[PDB]
Amino acid sequence: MARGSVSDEEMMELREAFAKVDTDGNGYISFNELNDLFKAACLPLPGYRVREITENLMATGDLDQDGRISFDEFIKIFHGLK
Repeated sequence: MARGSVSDEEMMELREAFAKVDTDGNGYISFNELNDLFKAACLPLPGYRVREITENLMATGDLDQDGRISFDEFIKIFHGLK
């Protein structure tokens, strides 16, 4: 797979933390892991912002693939840009 959004700096940091919480061995983390990863990665967005974006993401049909959250989703969520 090849895709990204966050700048090099973040991409490196965000990825670092994500992996630490991506022990699912599938490549994607879980809801709980996501939120924890956001705060663990020393991100700007608060705690509710993340939990909200997620619960609101699949709220329609974003995580309908299974319910998990791959690094890709996290990034697109951290930047919140098409």
